[PDB]
Amino acid sequence: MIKQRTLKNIIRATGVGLHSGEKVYLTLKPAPVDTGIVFSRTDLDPVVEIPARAENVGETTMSTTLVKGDVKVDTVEHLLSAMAGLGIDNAYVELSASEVPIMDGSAGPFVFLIQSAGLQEQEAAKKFIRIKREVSVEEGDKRAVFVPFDGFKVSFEIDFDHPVFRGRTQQASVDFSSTSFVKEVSRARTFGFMRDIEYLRSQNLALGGSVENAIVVDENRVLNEDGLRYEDEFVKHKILDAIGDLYLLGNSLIGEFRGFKSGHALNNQLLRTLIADKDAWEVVTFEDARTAPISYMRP
Ligand SMILES: CS(=O)(=O)CC[C@@H](N)C(=O)Nc1cccc(OC(F)(F)F)c1
Ligand SMILES: [Cl-]
Ligand SMILES: [Mg+2]
Ligand SMILES: [Zn+2]
Repeated sequence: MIKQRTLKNIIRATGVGLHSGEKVYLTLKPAPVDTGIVFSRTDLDPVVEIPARAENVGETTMSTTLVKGDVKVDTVEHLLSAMAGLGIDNAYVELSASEVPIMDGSAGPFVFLIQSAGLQEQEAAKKFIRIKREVSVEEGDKRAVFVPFDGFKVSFEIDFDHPVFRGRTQQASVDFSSTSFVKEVSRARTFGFMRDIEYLRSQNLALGGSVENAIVVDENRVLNEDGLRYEDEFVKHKILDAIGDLYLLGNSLIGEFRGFKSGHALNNQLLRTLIADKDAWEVVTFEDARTAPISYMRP
């Protein structure tokens, strides 16, 4: 049977909150079968646990935030992308503050942390959600859709005026496995637009934001092409974000996601629309590994 996975070891890291600019202490811990990913705010008394589930997503701009009452965890998308990428079913994520550390602005540092802690197979069937019927949402001319597909395919197109994009759209698609996630998408940084970052900095926001965690762009271009890791890196980052957002399903997905100018808000609308549409998906488990669609990093 394809087994559920947790971490083999407790593993700690330190980084800066993207908005706070202050140190955050991150602890990844093993968790029992059927826990899913649980964020835990250990700076609070009592401790506040928020399951990484679609229903717990708060309404925020340009990042995925989890909310329980007045308590929040900001910027969960990159860590959840790494958890999805290496097939981590079950873990506690402890934080000293309301933000996941931004690290280098990709999932790379998180992949290194999870890899290094090691993958522990657990004595329970891994549950997958198989898309059974097409589900789409539209907002203006933005679109996000799931369709049935035997695998995990994530496709994305973006279209912007800014001269950095050279008058054209950026398109990319990943046929997802642990290997293709790590290689094609995991280190992709987003564009930090100088005009936007300066505006946020005047409000004592994005204090942790810099060339260390974004590709900085001026009125016309990437200032340092040196800092680029991929072609069409911006859309490859959109795929990274999506994989992290789609993991708020609480299980590995079997089907195809196509995003047209989508983002965290519309991804979350699609997710919640799919969950509410009970005949459009089913939970499956696999007794013979060799007939499962998705390749994951061997433990
Ligand atoms: C733009 S998006 O829709 O792709 C969403 C991107 C979002 N997931 C993200 O990674 N933002 C991000 C990362 C590092 C720095 C930063 O702030 C800075 F540096 F830009 F201010 C912002
Ligand atoms: Cl479409
Ligand atoms: Mg239906
Ligand atoms: Zn991102």
